[PDB]
Amino acid sequence: PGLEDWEDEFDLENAVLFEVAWEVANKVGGIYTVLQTKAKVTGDEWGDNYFLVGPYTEQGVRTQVELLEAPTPALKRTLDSMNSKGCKVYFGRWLIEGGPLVVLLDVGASAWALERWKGELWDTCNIGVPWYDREANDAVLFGFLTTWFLGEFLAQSEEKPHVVAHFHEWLAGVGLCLCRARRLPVATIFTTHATLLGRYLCAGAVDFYNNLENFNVDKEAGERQIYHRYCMERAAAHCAHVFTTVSQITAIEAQHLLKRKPDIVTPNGLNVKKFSAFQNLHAQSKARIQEFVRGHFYGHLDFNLDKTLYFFIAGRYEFSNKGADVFLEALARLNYLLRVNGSEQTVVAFFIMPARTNNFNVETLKGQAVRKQLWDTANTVKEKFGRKLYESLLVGSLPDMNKMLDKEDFTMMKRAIFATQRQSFPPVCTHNMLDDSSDPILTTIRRIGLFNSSADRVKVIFHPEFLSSTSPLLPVDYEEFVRGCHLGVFPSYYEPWGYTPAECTVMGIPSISTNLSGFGCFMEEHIADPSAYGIYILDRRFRSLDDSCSQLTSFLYSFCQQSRRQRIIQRNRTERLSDLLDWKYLGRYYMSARHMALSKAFPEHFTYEPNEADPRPASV
Amino acid sequence: SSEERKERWEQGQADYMGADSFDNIKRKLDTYL
Repeated sequence: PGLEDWEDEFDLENAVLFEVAWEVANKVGGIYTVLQTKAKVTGDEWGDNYFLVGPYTEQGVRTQVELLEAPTPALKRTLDSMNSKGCKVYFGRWLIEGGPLVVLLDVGASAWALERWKGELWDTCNIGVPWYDREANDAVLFGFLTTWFLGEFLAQSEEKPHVVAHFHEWLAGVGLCLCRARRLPVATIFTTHATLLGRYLCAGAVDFYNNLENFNVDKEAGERQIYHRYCMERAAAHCAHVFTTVSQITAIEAQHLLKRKPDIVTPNGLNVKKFSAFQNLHAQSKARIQEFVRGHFYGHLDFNLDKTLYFFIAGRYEFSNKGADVFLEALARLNYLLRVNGSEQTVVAFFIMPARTNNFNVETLKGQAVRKQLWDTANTVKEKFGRKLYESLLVGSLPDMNKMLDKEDFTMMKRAIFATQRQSFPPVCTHNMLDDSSDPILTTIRRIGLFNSSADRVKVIFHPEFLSSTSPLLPVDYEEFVRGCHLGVFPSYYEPWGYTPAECTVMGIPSISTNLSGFGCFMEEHIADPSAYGIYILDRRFRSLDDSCSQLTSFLYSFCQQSRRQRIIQRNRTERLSDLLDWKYLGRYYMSARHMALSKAFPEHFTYEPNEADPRPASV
Repeated sequence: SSEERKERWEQGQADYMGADSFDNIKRKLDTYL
């Protein structure tokens, strides 16, 4: 279909791309996966003129970096000069699927220059850094080292090429600022994955999205003691040839806080081939989830398990940002609706959000052991009965059904039956809270009245620990457990890009997102009638909290009212949607941004035609 | 005054309402672009 070599045929000639980022070969957050996945297509486009510049860490170097020798004489001269001038620079390959060249700069070996460099910055942009930050100073050192490397690389080159530099956060924006200060012949791009003030303002300050025009960013930046970081990010965004954000909602947020509209929006992608390695995996995972809920709810298995539906929400334990409270309120409302209308449906909701626990509680392990004992006893009696049936049927006689069971069988089954006696109700949490009084999820569960009662049509299971294949009572990793659920609910409030909903959608699982997140906006823009494809977009930007809860309840109830055929058709449509999130399609925006930067910095040699052409027409 | 402003920046007492506001930074940075 639409591949990289579609219409962007550009005269790259002698051009060098430097992918500057603080998080290459050094796992910290989420852009690490972005760069690691994008390296393959970037190297396919640029060949060997692609370098990733990052800080030097011992752990990362010994784990995933293979040190080599500089392949070009100019690079070797640059490395030798910088190493002899009082620095420490390493070169190698990043042991990832693309195998790109990596330049690693040790910021701990250049403290002596800090007192000088900190002055020079002030003599250039009137930006000062407090001595006690301990994280911005690393950014200053990294930026000065990157500018030094770029200048030396341009000086040592026999024929000077057109250099394109791409900085990825405020941690790397000082290098861009200094590149523009020294008037180096480079083309600068700046990408923001989340505006700095956004996460500060979402928590504490009220109505962040309804006061984007009433925010005096100087005041909030200064009062929170992050004024220098805000100035760094805004200066980096201001003096860049091309400015970019990873989502539309981030584009509005940056246009109102960084005072610059992005020239282009480049969404985050991923490699879908590895995820694709969908009904066989779904069936197996659903069977295992059925076994787990059989074990957990032992002694209370009075509801049909062929009419039960498995919802889930996953991610970091952010109660408001991940929208767990809205999910809980909607679950209570859906429980009331299911009880009132006299339905046979049951809904088991899972909350996989890490918290501060110690171990499992006794009830959960007890239930798993009870289920294992019953399964073993049933298999033993079944095998014995099958052998007896075969033997009695080989002689041409109908089995006397009142003698296939004997004394030890009845003993085993009586012990098994005695095992499943319980007077209490299943717990809503599978672990032991260290802060059970101050936990918000459990507090809301208690407030709204979901105690896994027999009359309740909605059961809730809160599983703090991450899902691991070696766990005693969920011996399965995250992906295979998710493949067996029916729906994923991510009603995010503050979310520049949703990695978890995108991963869920790639696996072929219907999902609920919002228009306050990057993934939700992307899917809303690229699909007509997304609900037919299994994506439910919750209008959370133009609605109140109660209206959002009501709409979520409507979505959940309408999902519960589908037939099995409708659910199958919806899940097939969701499955045929993964190619929209691959770097084979989402990597074209990066190409367009680089072309814009090249044409802006060197208009004599390059010219750009603003082709912004880049899908799912169905129903509506 | 100049160097004193840099010192105040170093100790963490910035004049985000007055001289240290981003207007000065932007008007100085606009010369390089």
